[PDB]
Amino acid sequence: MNIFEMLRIDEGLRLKIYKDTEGYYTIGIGHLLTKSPSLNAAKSELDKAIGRNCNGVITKDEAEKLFNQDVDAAVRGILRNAKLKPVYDSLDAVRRCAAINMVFQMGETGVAGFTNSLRMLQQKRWDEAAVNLAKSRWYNQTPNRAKRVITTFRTGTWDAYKNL
Ligand SMILES: CC[C@@H](C)c1ccccc1
Repeated sequence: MNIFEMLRIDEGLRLKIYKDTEGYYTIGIGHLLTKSPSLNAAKSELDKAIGRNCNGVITKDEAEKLFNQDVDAAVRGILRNAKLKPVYDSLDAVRRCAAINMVFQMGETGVAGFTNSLRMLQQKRWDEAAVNLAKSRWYNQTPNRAKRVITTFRTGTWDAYKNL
């Protein structure tokens, strides 16, 4: 397992514009197009992202290219953030994937309220961190995915993903 396989499991793959769990227009492997209610706005974002007139549909190669870009952006986001970088650097490779997963899903913004979880992770208090992470809108709104990510932080193994 690696971060691409993990996020592919969590995000799925769809080649036509769809609405994500929050109701936002998305495509490919969890590529958010816009939070605007306008499908036309989403189509325009898609054409800009891909560099051609897509009419709301892309190829698998194009989906995977956006995915590479999005994973890269998530990692860069972590490295540029003074609150996240030190915790990320303290983690082993498997737990780093769990961190990237969260940032991919919620952004640096959506992770703002996780100060206490960040501290517990930095302290390697894995069970405590796991309990804290579940006390979140994140956990309540996407509990199956959150449980997988939290298990990954708790154990430092891929046990939650190995079966899929
Ligand atoms: C706890 C928030 C998540 C995005 C994280 C965890 C450890 C290091 C960086 C980010």
